[PDB]
Amino acid sequence: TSWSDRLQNAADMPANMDKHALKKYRREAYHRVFVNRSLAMEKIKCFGFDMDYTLAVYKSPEYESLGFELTVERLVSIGYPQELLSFAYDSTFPTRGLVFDTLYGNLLKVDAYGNLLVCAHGFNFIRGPETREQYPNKFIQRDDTERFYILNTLFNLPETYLLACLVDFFTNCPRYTSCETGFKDGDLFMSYRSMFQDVRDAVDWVHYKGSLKEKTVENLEKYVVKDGKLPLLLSRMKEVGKVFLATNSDYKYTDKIMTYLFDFPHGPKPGSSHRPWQSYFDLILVDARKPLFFGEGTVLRQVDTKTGKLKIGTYTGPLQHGIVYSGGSSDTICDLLGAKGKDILYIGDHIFGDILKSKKRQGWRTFLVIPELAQELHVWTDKSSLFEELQSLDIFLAESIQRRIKKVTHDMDMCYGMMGSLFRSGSRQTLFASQVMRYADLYAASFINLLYYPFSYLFRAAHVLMPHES
Amino acid sequence: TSWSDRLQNAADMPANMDKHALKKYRREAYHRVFVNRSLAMEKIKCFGFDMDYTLAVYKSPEYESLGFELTVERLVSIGYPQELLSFAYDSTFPTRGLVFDTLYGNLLKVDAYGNLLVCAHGFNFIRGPETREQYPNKFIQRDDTERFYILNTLFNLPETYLLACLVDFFTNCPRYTSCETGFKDGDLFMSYRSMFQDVRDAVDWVHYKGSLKEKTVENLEKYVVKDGKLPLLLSRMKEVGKVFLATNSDYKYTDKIMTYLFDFPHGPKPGSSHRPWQSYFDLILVDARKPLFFGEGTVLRQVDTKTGKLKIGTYTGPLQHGIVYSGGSSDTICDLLGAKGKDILYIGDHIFGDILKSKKRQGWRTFLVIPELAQELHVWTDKSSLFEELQSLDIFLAESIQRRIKKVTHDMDMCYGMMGSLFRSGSRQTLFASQVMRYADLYAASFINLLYYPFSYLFRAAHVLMPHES
Amino acid sequence: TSWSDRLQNAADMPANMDKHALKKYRREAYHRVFVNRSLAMEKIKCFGFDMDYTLAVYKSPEYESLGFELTVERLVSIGYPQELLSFAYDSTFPTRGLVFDTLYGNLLKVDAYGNLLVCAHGFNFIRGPETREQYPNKFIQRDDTERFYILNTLFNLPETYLLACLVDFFTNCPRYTSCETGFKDGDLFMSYRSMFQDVRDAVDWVHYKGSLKEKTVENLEKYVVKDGKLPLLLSRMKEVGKVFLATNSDYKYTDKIMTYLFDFPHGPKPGSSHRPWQSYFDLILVDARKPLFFGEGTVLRQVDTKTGKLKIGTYTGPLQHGIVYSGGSSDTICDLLGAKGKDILYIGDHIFGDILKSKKRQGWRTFLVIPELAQELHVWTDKSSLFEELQSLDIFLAESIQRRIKKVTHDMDMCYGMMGSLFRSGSRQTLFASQVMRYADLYAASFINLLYYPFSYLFRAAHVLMPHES
Amino acid sequence: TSWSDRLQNAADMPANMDKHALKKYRREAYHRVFVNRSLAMEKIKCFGFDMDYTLAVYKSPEYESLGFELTVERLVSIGYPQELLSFAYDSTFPTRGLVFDTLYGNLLKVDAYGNLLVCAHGFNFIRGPETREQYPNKFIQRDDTERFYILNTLFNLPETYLLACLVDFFTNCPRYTSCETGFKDGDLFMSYRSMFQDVRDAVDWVHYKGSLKEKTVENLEKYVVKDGKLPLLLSRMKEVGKVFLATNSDYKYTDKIMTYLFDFPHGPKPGSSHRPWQSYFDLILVDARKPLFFGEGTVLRQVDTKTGKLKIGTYTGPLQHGIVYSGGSSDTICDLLGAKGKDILYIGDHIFGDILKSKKRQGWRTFLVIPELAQELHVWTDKSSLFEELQSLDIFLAESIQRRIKKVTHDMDMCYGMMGSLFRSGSRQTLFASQVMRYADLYAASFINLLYYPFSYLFRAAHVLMPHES
Ligand SMILES: [Br-]
Ligand SMILES: [Br-]
Ligand SMILES: [Br-]
Ligand SMILES: [Br-]
Ligand SMILES: [Mg+2]
Ligand SMILES: [Mg+2]
Ligand SMILES: [Mg+2]
Ligand SMILES: [Mg+2]
Repeated sequence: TSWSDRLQNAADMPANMDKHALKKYRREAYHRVFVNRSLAMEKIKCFGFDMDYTLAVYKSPEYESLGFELTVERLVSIGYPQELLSFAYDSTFPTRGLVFDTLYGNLLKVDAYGNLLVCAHGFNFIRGPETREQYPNKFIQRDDTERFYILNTLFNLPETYLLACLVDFFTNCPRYTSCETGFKDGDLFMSYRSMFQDVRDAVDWVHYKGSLKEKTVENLEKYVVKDGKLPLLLSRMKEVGKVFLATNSDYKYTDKIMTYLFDFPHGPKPGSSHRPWQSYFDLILVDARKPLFFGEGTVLRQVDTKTGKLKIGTYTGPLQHGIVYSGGSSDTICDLLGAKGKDILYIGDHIFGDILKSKKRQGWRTFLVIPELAQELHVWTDKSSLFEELQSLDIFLAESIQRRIKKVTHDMDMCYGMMGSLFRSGSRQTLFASQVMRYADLYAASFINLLYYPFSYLFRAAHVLMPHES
Repeated sequence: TSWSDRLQNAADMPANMDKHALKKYRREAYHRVFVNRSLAMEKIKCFGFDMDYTLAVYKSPEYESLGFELTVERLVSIGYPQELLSFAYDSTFPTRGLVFDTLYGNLLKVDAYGNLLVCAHGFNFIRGPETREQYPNKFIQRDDTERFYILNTLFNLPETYLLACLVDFFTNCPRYTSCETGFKDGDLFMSYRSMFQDVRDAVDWVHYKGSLKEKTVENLEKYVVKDGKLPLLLSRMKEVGKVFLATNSDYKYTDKIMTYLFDFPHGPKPGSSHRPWQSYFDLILVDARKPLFFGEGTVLRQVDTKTGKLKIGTYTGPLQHGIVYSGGSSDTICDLLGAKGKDILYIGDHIFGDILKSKKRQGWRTFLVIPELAQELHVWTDKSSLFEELQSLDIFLAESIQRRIKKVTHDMDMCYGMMGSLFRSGSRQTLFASQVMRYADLYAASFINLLYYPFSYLFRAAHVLMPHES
Repeated sequence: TSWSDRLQNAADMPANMDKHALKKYRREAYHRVFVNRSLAMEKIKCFGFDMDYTLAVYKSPEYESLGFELTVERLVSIGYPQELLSFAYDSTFPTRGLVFDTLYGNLLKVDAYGNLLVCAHGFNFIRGPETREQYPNKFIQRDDTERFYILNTLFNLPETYLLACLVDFFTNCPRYTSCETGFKDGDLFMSYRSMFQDVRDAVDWVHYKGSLKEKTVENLEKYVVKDGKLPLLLSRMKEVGKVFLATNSDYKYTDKIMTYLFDFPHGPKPGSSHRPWQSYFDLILVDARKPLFFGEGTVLRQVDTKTGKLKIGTYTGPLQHGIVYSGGSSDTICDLLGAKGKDILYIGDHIFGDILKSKKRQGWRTFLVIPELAQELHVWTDKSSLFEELQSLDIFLAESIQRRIKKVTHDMDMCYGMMGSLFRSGSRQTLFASQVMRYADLYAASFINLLYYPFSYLFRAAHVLMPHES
Repeated sequence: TSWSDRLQNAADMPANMDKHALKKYRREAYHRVFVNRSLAMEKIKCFGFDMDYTLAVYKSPEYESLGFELTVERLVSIGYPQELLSFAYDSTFPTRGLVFDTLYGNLLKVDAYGNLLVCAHGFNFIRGPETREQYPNKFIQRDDTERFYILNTLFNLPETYLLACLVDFFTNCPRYTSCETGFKDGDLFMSYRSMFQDVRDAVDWVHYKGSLKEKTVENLEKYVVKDGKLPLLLSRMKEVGKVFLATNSDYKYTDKIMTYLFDFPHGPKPGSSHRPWQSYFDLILVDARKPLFFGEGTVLRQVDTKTGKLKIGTYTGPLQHGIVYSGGSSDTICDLLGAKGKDILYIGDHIFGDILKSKKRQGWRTFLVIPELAQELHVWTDKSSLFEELQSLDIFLAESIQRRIKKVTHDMDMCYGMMGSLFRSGSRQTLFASQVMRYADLYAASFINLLYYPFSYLFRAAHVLMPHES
């Protein structure tokens, strides 16, 4: 049962809009909105959205598998060995937010301080002592972006698995000699860095020039979560504020996906007339090029929504009904909607490019969608015995045979997958967890969870006190 | 009673080295080490130090006043008006960590997200609504380093006050016309940005070319905290590990200051032979040029400790007894001392250049000295009624006349000074507080507080859980 | 009669290899090699070539017209108006080396000091006084690369004409309002800068993603000069030294073009066995990415010449017979061929990326192919009366009615085309001329002209003396 | 007899202002203005000047010797060996425009293409074959500014000699071991690069913080050429146009030097009232920071000419009589004087920062002062036999024992000094010569030579024709 199975199960249920029914539904962890910083919903005058993995949640593991297959096929097409075609995507291996070390060809799970929590070379999980040879301080400088690449998006899941597949394949293929920084095939040397660049380039190619979009749109039921509560929630937002879309995707793809998301024989509620998806938005902006969007952006263009092409020229005019924009900047949105930053709740899945930058550069309020949480929360409550045993052990230790701590940490972690929880390894929080806490005001498995709280709701987090204040 | 009066009072007391006496002394907030992340002291094999405001704690407000006077005198010498000479340093105005906005000439106290907590134009404290004209979202982009300068060092205290003095002076002097971005004097226009640059340049000049060092060394009792427990603590560190100095200051100044710090008619304990300060260190490095030090650094040089000048050439040799180094990098230290990052406790006062960079770039353990805490802690326990009333009010509010919250916030804040606590304004934490929590493993008013804990001590912080884990 | 008609006429003639016949043939301007700096041919141990417009000389105006048509079609496909399809390439308009001013939308012909010689806005040639409003000093800063783009390649000929067509079209189309920096179409504004970027992007697209290569290879007789003397000359070079190819083009295109260039029912001379084109080269390098090639370059790769794809890995091995390389650097060539810079004669058409950089960065000897010279030389000798009259007028003037100088300058210039000679306007030399003189040791309409000189030939230029030395 | 002895001899003669006397005087090479590009003097509406080595020509070798002595003294003061004090400036060694190779510690004289003409390691002149080990292609990449420093100013003369003295000293001092890239003194290694940086820093220090200016102003007769014809020429310029000063020097130094230059018991001509130097200028600008001046510059400031300090603020007002400016940009000058670039003749000695940038960035007309020409011209006419013999030999060779060419080249070169003529080595022109030809419209040993031509004079250079045009 994948996280998207959980989401689709919840999506299939019609909304019970009775106040006590809603209040009772959000008592369950699965349907809750979680709060890092207090947020008075009455102060929000604008709700903004990304599309991919926010409005359009791609089903798992089918979508990652398609991405994986197409990326493999591209690498074979440019000259990688035929044996790559025997790889098959395995959803139990990758966890999001891992760091690929291009020097030594390892996937690393790290905390917020760059300390190593997990290290795998191909499919070999390297134990603590063996890690010291390459990482003498069990530490990486994570801002050394020439060396380290952080795989923090859901689109990076297939390449995370593919990197480990390739390191495994080359290591075990007798044609190649394994060296510290790559593989020797006689007079050819393939560094892990060059191999990584080929994989990154191929994923980009699949998305931007290959058939991923085409294959997705040909079978939207297979690939995209559909929820009749989506139009309902967006209609309620528009009754109390303005609603906008700001997506990096192009208009033609956006229109296909959004049309499917709204394709029900009714509008917001059963029995109401169906309305086109564009009617749910005060402002629609495509080709946003986030994160640059939150600084200088690019010139504001107007989409000819008949031809799907850009009108020639920079658009200098006002916000009008039926206009679709392309490019621009976060300031365009603010100015056109008459909004200040703190009036905006921006809802997206990109912990860096969406949520971090909108918060740091503009002071927008943020809602982070974390699709994996829909399954991680099930594991967390099912296996709470293991975590509680770890707490008790960490407590008893502070005052001999702490191999027990390592073993319980392992058993706990394996419940989430080979690379453990997105949010921790045992008692140590990941970089990803720390970034969520720091930059997401609110977070949840889905933004649809906002449906279960009234719009006057005050989301509350406890005040933080320093050690000397306590 | 200044924070340095508190420190010197504590410094005057001889150490009672009985185990129960030590254990009882660190029960008091004033003598405690505070813990952001757990730290097993038995794992530390090297203790590293900065000099200024760490080993050599400059007395307040005398030292800031000297800096202020010399900076004023430099500005008058280059052509600023004679009226500047009537300014007098006021220690009740500046709090460390304020942001000077060079566009509008305001000092701002901000939280970690750039939200405005306090705004003053000269000596006029601007209320919330009047702030909206210049800061529509009550927010600044703090990484816009062309516009904003963050005054986060103790050496920045005099310029913090001086900026406000100058904005006040020019505003009220009939020769100048106040404009949005500076002052017009007929055919001359002085922007706040140019005025800020002159002040920054003059502070630099005072430190590097003027008489600040000379005036300091002429009266070390007036300007520098002296504590017989300093040699005792450093001797105990050297019994269990290596000790090093890495200072941006030059050897001639370092030698004067350190000689004074160790000038007692005894060594570590009363009755022991006096030993030269250099004997307390396994490695002494001057001219460190931190923060660059924690990346590429500069070439390693050797000090001729007789002439005080650098020997010609890059030093290629080993760590030898009696050698003093200049420049180099953090890697030099690690290699020469045979240390990995996590083996090192680095003790300093610069929350950015010392503590942030050693943690982020190298994974060193960190101890932040915060001299103001020695007085802030007294205010915090004396006026705990006001804070507790604020908690109660914030609680009751969450479920009308919240002018009461603003008033109590003001009365609380004014107990610390005109710009409030270093760590908060009312219930909102400052940027500085957030940076301490994030990058200082341990912190205290003085590193001497380590004397009251055994070297096997396990400093403990509670584990952090995300909202969905709780 | 185009310059490529002249070249093909000369190409059709078999070589008369009698020494007196050769000596007599190079007496004619058309078949001469011109000399800017003395060059002893006996010191050359390696001959290096670019492909495009050097070995493969594209016929004119057919090739420029194809490029033009495809670029227009791309712009219409992305949303430019249908009226663009009525444009037709005119070879009488563009001269190579013009500067597009993106601020004001003018094509400019300039001297080496940035002084204006010709200015056209669309098809309107702007006279001297009217030029002063936009160019107060009749001067541009040609290194302001954000504003000015220098159209110095033969591939830039179609876009040179297309820019002028578009400025004309928009100016005269009643839908748009002409402004100083572009065109207003209601709420859309198209700056000349944005229009220029669309044209540049479309030319790139045609070459790299569109059908230009495909259409070229489908009709090589229409598009490419073929000369049986090419194999003869290259065979003679290989008897006295090494021969290499270093092309930015990919192997698949290179192989098609080169196969056609060598497709005769004989080898070097009539009656000899045909040999594959690759046999004429000691080293073949594709994907060179000049000008970067002359600095750090990219990693050296090996082409699988069966699949046409790159082998995986960096190539670490020696120069072997039958190997084809991709990427690398100029140092790769030198090292693999055992050559020093001055041992190499590098033959190409790119006055910047080939010839300038090989000379300045590596001290290679240079031969610049200037295909237009094959026709310019005919105009120069036919209309020498006009130039001689200009000399006489310039002489008489130096010691009233100099409108005569302007008129004769115009009549002379118009003999070459609307934008005059590549090398001058009247008595003023162009930037392009100055760059040829400075960086081309030797130059000619075709490198085939080397066939008419023996390999011991000493090419001689007169020594340069400063004014004070004369 | 130094070049400044020649200049002062010419300076001592009063001006004979009879038209036939002037016309006859400029017939002599010494008093001529040389012409690279034609310049109609009637089109010049503004004459602009640098001060140092233009208006204020420092006597040789006294001034270079003072610079040398002070630079040596600074290096000894920071820890260089005492033996440096035994060095004594030798004017027969340095020629301007040499390249210091920081990798190998050689001074190189190069042509415009980076080809080696002379190589010296310390005082050892390295012959052609021995040069090949370090320079395999007898070539350097002169834009590799990390490695090569071009000593092209008259202020660089003392450091040119000092670099060679230091390489000689360290090579021959038994304490140091000579290595390929510097000197080893046990555990210290001094690279040529670090040694070069210390010398460069010390020259800067002497000029900006040391006693060079003070020692100069204490004995202006010893150090500065004084010519009663200077006020006469400047007065004549002001009758036909505007006159400005734009100097990097500060006002206090400028005022001392300029006061001395105008200190005669008369004004422009004998018998006229003396006038202050400032009266000769329409605009006076100090602290110019050229070459940045010719781009963005710095903010325009006003000098308080009583206090010598800057008024506070950016100066926003008009050009007024008696105002002195500081900083600004070349555009300030143009706007304030109502000049276009080609209306300005800018007169200076810096072939890069003055003359190159004013020409390339602004299209100003240029007059380069080359003080050494006053003596080089004497050598050129005295030893014309040697050059003529070289021409004849180069001619006879083109159609065996060319050791004769090398010997005559040597004897010729040695007439100018150990590093030969500024402008050539034998028949090969230097980089400096090529830069003069390219960027100086006019040049001379002194700008005073303009006095001998009427202001309607048309300076004529012959038109340049390409090889194919001839
Ligand atoms: Br699509
Ligand atoms: Br001192
Ligand atoms: Br092709
Ligand atoms: Br002075
Ligand atoms: Mg990378
Ligand atoms: Mg600033
Ligand atoms: Mg451009
Ligand atoms: Mg250098």
